[PDB]
Amino acid sequence: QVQLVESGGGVVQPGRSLRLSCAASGFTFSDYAIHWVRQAPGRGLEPVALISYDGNNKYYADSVKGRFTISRDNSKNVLYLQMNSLRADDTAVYYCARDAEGGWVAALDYWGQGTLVTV
Amino acid sequence: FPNITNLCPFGEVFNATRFASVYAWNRKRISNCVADYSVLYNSASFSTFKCYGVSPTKLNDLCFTNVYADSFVIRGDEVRQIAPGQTGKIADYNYKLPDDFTGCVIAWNSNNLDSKVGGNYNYLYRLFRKSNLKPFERDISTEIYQAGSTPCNGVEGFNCYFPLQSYGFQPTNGVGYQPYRVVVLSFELLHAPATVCGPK
Amino acid sequence: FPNITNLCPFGEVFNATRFASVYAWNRKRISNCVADYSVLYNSASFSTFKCYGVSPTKLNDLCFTNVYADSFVIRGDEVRQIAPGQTGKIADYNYKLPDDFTGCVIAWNSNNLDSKVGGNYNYLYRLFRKSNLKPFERDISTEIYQAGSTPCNGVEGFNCYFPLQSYGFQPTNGVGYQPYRVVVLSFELLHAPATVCGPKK
Amino acid sequence: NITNLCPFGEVFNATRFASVYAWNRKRISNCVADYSVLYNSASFSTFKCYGVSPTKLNDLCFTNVYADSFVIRGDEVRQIAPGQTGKIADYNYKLPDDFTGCVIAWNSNNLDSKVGGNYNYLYRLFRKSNLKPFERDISTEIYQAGSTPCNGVEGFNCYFPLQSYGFQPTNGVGYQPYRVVVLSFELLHAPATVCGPK
Amino acid sequence: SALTQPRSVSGSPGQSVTISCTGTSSDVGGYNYVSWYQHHPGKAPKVMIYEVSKRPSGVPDRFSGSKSGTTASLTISGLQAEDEADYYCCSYAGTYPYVFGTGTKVTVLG
Ligand SMILES: *[C@@H]1O[C@H](CO)[C@@H](O[C@@H]2O[C@H](CO)[C@@H](O[C@@H]3O[C@H](CO[C@H]4O[C@H](CO)[C@@H](O)[C@H](O)[C@@H]4O)[C@@H](O)[C@H](O[C@H]4O[C@H](CO)[C@@H](O)[C@H](O)[C@@H]4O)[C@@H]3O)[C@H](O)[C@H]2NC(C)=O)[C@H](O)[C@H]1NC(C)=O
Ligand SMILES: *[C@@H]1O[C@H](CO)[C@@H](O[C@@H]2O[C@H](CO)[C@@H](O)[C@H](O)[C@H]2NC(C)=O)[C@H](O)[C@H]1NC(C)=O
Ligand SMILES: *[C@@H]1O[C@H](CO)[C@@H](O)[C@H](O)[C@H]1NC(C)=O
Repeated sequence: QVQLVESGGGVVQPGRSLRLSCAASGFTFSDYAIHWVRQAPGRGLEPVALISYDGNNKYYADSVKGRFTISRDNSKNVLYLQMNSLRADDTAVYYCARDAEGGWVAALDYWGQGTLVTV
Repeated sequence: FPNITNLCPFGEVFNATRFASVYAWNRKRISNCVADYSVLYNSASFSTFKCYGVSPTKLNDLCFTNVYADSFVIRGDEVRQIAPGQTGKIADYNYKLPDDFTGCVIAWNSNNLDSKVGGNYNYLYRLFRKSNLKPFERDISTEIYQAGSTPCNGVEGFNCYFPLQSYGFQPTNGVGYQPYRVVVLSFELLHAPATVCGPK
Repeated sequence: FPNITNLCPFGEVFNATRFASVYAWNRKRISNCVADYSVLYNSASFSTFKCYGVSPTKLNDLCFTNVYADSFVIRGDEVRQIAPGQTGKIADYNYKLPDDFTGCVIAWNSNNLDSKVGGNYNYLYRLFRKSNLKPFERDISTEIYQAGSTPCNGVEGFNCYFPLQSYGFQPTNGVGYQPYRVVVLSFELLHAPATVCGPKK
Repeated sequence: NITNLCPFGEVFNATRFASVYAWNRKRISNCVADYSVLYNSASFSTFKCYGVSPTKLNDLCFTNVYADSFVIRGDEVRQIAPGQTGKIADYNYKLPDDFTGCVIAWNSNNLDSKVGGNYNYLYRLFRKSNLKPFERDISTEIYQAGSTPCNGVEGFNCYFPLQSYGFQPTNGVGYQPYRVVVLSFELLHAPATVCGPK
Repeated sequence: SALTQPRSVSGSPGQSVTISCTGTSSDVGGYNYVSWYQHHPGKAPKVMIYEVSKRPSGVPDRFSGSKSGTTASLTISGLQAEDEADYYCCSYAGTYPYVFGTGTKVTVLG
């Protein structure tokens, strides 16, 4: 029974930093990549970060790269996203979704509930 | 026939979580048990179930002795190279099959377990070797390759390449570049009593 | 071996930016040079390297007399048609090999460098012909083929079609429809003074 | 000599070609078919085949030949082909992903499309799911659209799954009637029966 | 470089509807790894079509997908009130960070 949850965050002043934690259960966590996707109010979805199974590889969107960091702790079965220098455009709902990997190629199988962050 | 009845451990060698890389292809010896190759042949998962020296349907009857299983993972396109009298990079520097081979080769796509978004770099294959491998020989040693007419002792400088190169398996890595799990069963019929074969 | 020093121009024929269509496969005669097939044998980029009548490893020791490189581009799944004694749509209408072929066939995928978005129509292959081609014979005529009683002439009527047709290669094609570049090296062990020879001494 | 001379005339000429949804199905076997006459005739607007080349049909044999005929709209004649999708390709007549036959389609504006309006050829428009290859459906039950369970009465969100084509002579070549017949060849385990004239 | 999508589409229940998704060479026009998701309001989006045409397990057969040239198309037959939710077009470019399309909410007349 795959299940992903995220602690999320609330209100943050511009230029500060924030921490988001996503936990997973029901499957071998250190076997599937993870995507962080964003949806601003009144706008379409857009990926914001991607971390591989072991955390060696990192990928960020060109519009967010250089200020967002992503890490994963397999032992505790958790993953973390650190945000720095938050700007008004960053207010949105974040999803920590799982990657099909070698199943439904280039598809995101299961998504968490998501958490809203406002500046 | 023999009176033994314990089932052979085909499941754990075929369902193994991790397959060894080609240059260190995993070798296992099976004996003193009762095998059932009918289930293996019936399953449609195996894309390739080639066999030389014995028809697959006839396996359940013939009684062999001291069978061997060699398992590894390779690139999908070059799966053809695993065959007697076949020459090529993998067939030469990694795994060579003898011409007088009497056994089966079962190859099936494993893109759903061995290919991953980051890029599975845990699988390596030898790329340079002085001479082609002899049949059924494993060359695990790897220090340095010299291709510059200079005593390149221990530095990976110019004309100094690491013998092992890593694969780049990814879920979207085309179709011919997808990983394939290959297991070859090698038999033998010696001047000695049998120890493992099908039931009767 | 005879005292001859040179490098056979395999590089140009293998790296040429232009490969003629099947119905006009481009033929080059190579002689008076020292070919080193190993260099292309170990390239490890050829998806298919099938040698008939000659062992690829032994090639370096062979000493031929004439070499003929015939290059073209074929659909993916039809590469198998290029072989002695084979029959189909290309092995009998566009490029027929002799039964006693004594050369090698090198075929490799070229999807990235040939196919383009929206399809590529610069490659044409013959689709209808009156009789099957003889071995090593090329036909460039574009006469209208009438597949019916009506003897038409120069008009593409109901039963008169253009002999050639375009492959239409695009990147979004599964293996079997992607463009494959093919080169055939037809050797000849004729009892004549050897001109092309392997590097031994 | 040659005898039998398979009755392709009855299935091609005919007089009351069936509608698309209740598409007919004629079976031909134990006979000597002659496809040369069909191929040479120029009245057939379309003759594109799948697999066997049209010219090489004579020098071949099959266990059975199924001729499935109907009448459709010209603009959608393309829908009768493997892998295609659409109203006819989903709810009326879907060819198998792999096909080993031929399709013939020709305009029949003169025969059909009365001046007032044919209104005699109906095609299914609503359905719950898709059709498997070579699957008929004479079902005539009101199709539920929303959540209200249609108690067999036409009404809001309750549609009759048959809409009349209503062919007319001046509808234009795009919307004019087109008589279509698809021939499928079955080379089953039984001995080959239909063959060329030789 | 988000793929272009129609803003909104409409159709009465029962009638088929189509949604388009346009890209470029290093997009749906290149690799054939397009996917279509749905994002119901206040709910976790779920995949509806993957690998251009294939479908997940449990999704109705009504949904269908196709890809011609550089444009993908998602066709839904027999709409229902349950389909009142936006659909999203995702493609895999050369890099791993995927490129999504744009919001496309389907409206059913009532
Ligand atoms: C068509 O065009 C392509 C690209 O222009 C050519 O590609 C190269 O062709 C040469 C032909 O000799 C190939 O042969 C050898 O490959 C070796 C592989 O090295 C790889 O790894 C090193 C690591 O640093 C890279 O630097 C290197 O670029 C390769 O990617 C090379 O190391 C060899 O270089 C040697 O050159 C001379 C003589 O061989 C030596 O004295 C040097 O010391 C050096 O060791 C040599 O290049 C080569 O592999 C091909 N590379 C690629 C990427 O294709 C084709 O040759 C050309 N023609 C044809 C028919 O394809
Ligand atoms: C349908 O009927 C017409 C008229 O009866 C047939 O027309 C034949 O056409 C061929 C070729 O033009 C002529 O050689 C025949 O003489 C015509 N028949 C007659 C009776 O004159 C037509 O062949 C019929 N349909 C089919 C499929 O045969
Ligand atoms: C491997 O697992 C599959 C899972 O269905 C099973 O069917 C198969 O039998 C297993 N392998 C062997 C050799 O039995």
